[PDB]
Amino acid sequence: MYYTIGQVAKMQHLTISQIRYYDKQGLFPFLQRNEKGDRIFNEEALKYLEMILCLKNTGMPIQKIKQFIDWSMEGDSTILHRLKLMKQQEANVLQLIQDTEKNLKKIQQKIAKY
Amino acid sequence: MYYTIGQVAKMQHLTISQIRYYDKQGLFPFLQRNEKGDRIFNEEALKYLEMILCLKNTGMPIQKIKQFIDWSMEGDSTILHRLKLMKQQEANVLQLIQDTEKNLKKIQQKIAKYEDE
Repeated sequence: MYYTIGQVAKMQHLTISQIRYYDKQGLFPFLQRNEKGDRIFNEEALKYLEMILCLKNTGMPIQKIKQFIDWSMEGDSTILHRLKLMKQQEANVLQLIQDTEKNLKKIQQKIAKY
Repeated sequence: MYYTIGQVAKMQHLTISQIRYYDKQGLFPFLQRNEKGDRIFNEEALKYLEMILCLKNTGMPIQKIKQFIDWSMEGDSTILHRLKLMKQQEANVLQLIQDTEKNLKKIQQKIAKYEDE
């Protein structure tokens, strides 16, 4: 099965415009074309999509995500580079959670004050 | 005592230009004047800055943050408005944490995977 940008957009609660914009940014070099020439996502493509959105939604710069995608398609020769990257993002995301909790507390205290 | 835009930037680990952006966006209507005529931060101005940053760091749109500031300036006649805004943000931040935990799970699974070898 090869899913279309429209189906992917539906799956992700995103618009066709957003997905096309990411495509435009060079984030989907792994897309292929079906018999109709439509740019489609195979199972693997969707998994890459999940991570792309994950990294994007956790503050990783586009250029860095593209770098991650490039390494993934290069093969296990970059497995160490990628592991490093993910470990770094885990560390970054744990900090995000920590900082967001700190902000939640300020918000809640303000609510108490009111 | 007051503090300069520059000192506040250092304390808030902000760049001089970042704070000026918030200024242009009209988020510091509460800034005072020193004997010279410069605009500075007193203790209350800083408390407002911390919230501005808190709301901005949690994704609140700039226009709503300004709306929060303007309401705070109007006095306790907007207490219900402000209370409401915070309650919605709290709800938004709770969702944000859950969404982030979900993302953390995806990154961790990828880590487990990479440790194939």
